[PDB]
Amino acid sequence: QPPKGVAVYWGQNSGGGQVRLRHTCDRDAVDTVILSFLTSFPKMVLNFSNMCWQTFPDGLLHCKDIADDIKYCQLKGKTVLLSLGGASGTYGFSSDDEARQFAQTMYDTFGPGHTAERPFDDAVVDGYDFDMETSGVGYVAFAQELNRLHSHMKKFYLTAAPQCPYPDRALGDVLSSAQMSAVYIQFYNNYCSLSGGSFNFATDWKNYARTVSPNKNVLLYIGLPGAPRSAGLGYVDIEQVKRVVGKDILDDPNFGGFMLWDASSAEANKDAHGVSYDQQLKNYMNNPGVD
Repeated sequence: QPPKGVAVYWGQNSGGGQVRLRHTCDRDAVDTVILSFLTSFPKMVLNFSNMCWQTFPDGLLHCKDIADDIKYCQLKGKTVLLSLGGASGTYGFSSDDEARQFAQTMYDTFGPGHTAERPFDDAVVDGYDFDMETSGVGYVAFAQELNRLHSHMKKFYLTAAPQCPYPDRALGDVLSSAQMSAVYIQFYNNYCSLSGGSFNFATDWKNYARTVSPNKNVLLYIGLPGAPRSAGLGYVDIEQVKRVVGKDILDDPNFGGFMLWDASSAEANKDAHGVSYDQQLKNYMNNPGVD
């Protein structure tokens, strides 16, 4: 469902010099931007790091500049998702019922519905990304209800960002039980990075897409660190990416492209030609070369 190419997270400022969302959507290297994050739910807390400090009277972030940049990104043909969780998230449901209600909350707060306090006002995100790194109750009920509620929009995407070890303990049930538009696999901070010697995109995850995923058209993205500073381990130079991501992968029907943690990080990390890491990857996908 989503555009193949390069997907970047934005909001948490891995680089250090993160600027407005609009700047990222001006880059031809980028096709999908993922707002990081709704760090808590169903008691909602937003956190965009250095980019939104105003609130509504109840403490919820009110992000006028991001709202404008969402509309602007969409106008530039980019897909904009909102991501839930993150490693520093505090989140969980007490039941499937609580999970189903909160889907409605999401429809009304961030989606096409209405409510008094919308952090992005009239801007409407194209979809949600599950980035819970811990196991919890009601994830499958949550995913399904979001799909049902949002199934009348023109473009709606439900994605998740499991880590590379298969099965993913946090999100495996969602991944096996719900219709996923795309999966941004984190090949970092674990043994199955691109550098470790145990890269598992073409084994476990390809198997996932072919025999497990409810949605047979699911796009799998290779999630990479944007810079050495964006993970404990897993960062690879483009030469290393090329060695391990060959024609077999690049030409797979279920290969979506590359995810990056994150935009600020990928942009600042430049090669000797002054080309940024997101662009290197894009250039690679467009003109793989031969080997």
